[PDB]
Amino acid sequence: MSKARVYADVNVLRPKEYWDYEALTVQWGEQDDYEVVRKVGRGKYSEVFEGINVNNNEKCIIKILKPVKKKKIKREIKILQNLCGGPNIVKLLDIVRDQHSKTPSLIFEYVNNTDFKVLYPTLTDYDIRYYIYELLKALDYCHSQGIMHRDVKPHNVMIDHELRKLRLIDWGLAEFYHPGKEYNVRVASRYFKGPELLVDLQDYDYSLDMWSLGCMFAGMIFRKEPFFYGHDNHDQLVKIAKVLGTDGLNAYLNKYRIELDPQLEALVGRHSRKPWLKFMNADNQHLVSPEAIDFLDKLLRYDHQERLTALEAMTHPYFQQVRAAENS
Ligand SMILES: c1ccc(Nc2nc(Nc3ccccc3)n3nccc3n2)cc1
Repeated sequence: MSKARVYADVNVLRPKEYWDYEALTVQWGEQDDYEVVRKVGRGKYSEVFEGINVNNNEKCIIKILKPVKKKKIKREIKILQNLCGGPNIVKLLDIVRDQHSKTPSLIFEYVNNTDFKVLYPTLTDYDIRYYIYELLKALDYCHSQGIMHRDVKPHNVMIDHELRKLRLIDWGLAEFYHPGKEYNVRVASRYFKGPELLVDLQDYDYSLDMWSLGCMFAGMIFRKEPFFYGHDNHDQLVKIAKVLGTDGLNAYLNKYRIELDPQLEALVGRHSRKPWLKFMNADNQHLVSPEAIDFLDKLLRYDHQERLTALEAMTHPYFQQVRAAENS
């Protein structure tokens, strides 16, 4: 019977209309107000384009959604409206649809991002602390509003390196947290899927996002994209096991009385825990300081209940200089 250690009662205390996204009655804006300038991104659920608001002539992001259930689209919209205005949360400006096809488009404030594959390698030690801290504000905020992002990964973190601005995007897989609720484990992207999803523990919570963040963080400091490189869901768990060790996994499975699929349990085998320093090399030496390791260690824990909360992560000494600069 797992439950969140923090913000567990957020949706319990708020009006049913706050979290009842299926009751939402979408108020469609004007399709023609926004025009496509250039394609900038794509995914299995949508196509993204840099656009222009014909009225004010300012930039915008046009996320054209691929065919999907009415329920899922109202969910992303409700979540975007509830989070609009929060620290580093992408800002939903409008919602429109194509009359004939009914193809919906979500309009967002613009963010001039820089592909992480090219950006990350140039980030300095301080840049990593700064940006991870900013991403942390976004997670503590959405969690405090009773929402799990469920798809934290580089591609969903827009970074304008010039203006040092950060935005957490694509809430298409986000969901409201309800104590005891059993959620679908088919969320997030494989490399950032936490153990809970890989072993079918359905009653997960905000902590799922912290494992994902931890994967991102580990990839940045160790300069290894992605950190846990698995080919399918089974292999994803195996790559994690060979690092954290199988004792921790077995302890985890016993705590939540979970039985691993015979096949999976066979693939995982048995592995000793590998110290985080064995991943250091001349390419990442200038980033793997002791504070970084202590911090990463507290994020990548099998037991989702053991992981630091977004709020705790922000106070870790690792971010001490980022906080000091902010409070100046
Ligand atoms: C991959 C890339 C972008 C998105 N969506 C996406 N892209 C951007 N900005 C952007 C601009 C230029 C190049 C890349 C991103 N933004 N900016 C705000 C929201 C958003 N969503 C989705 C997947």
